[PDB]
Amino acid sequence: RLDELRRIVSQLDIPVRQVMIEARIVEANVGYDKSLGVRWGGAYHKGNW
Amino acid sequence: SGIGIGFITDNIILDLQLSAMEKTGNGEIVSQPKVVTSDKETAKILKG
Repeated sequence: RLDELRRIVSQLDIPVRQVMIEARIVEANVGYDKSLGVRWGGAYHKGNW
Repeated sequence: SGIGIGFITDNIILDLQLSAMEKTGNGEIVSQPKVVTSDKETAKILKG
């Protein structure tokens, strides 16, 4: 029994396993906004849009 | 925006206008999130 336990003990005497986890976040945002106000104002003939 | 002015002022001031507006707006948003999940397990992507 002592020997069997010793063999298992040998298996157990294992270093805790560390892992380095590198998860990377990549965010890309591309933005285009165009607004056009087209304006014709004349008050002489009262024409204005 | 939309005013069509006819004016008389010299003889009399008589103003006759047809004022019309047409507005058109289209917005389309297409968003696709991809999630890697274990089988029979929940995984969640949340972008907000």
